[PDB]
Amino acid sequence: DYIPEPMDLSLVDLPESLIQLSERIAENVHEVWAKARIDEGWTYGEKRDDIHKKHPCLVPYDELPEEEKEYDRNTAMNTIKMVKKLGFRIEKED
Amino acid sequence: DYIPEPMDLSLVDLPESLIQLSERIAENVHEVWAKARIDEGWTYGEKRDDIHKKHPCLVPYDELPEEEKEYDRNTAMNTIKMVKKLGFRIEKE
Ligand SMILES: [Mg+2]
Repeated sequence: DYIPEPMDLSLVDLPESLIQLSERIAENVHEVWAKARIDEGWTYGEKRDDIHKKHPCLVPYDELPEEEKEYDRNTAMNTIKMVKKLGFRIEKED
Repeated sequence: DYIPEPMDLSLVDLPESLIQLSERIAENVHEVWAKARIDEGWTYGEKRDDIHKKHPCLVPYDELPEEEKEYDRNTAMNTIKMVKKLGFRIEKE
């Protein structure tokens, strides 16, 4: 009975100067995720494993497989697009 | 050898009107995640299971346990704070 129905942000316009920073943003978010997991005793492991608290994405961001990095940049951008869709201006300062 | 060191955003100031919308944002972000998973064959299961592609968070956002929603909202706000920290202004139109 559950069907995800995310909002259509395909036409939201973000500043190019911000999209260029996608990678910074995804990186910080990954760092926060990994500090949280690591604080709860998680460590790096080749195979994901709930019992030994093993996760393969517990590596520096640069070392993530490219599709995981795509995922993270895209997530970052969805979130920000959602903020622009809810009626906020986003502009680079001077 | 790997130590995560996220940036300190504790002192970044967001409009209150935006923080009030945390739940809308986190929800939509949950929908995007759940649609991607479900498209790759994942379904709801009370225990997480990579073989049968089972995940207990594949439920409507409202049904998520409160600590999971907490996590989702905080993540949403981290991301937006990081934009403000990188030199962008964010203001209600
Ligand atoms: Mg598992």
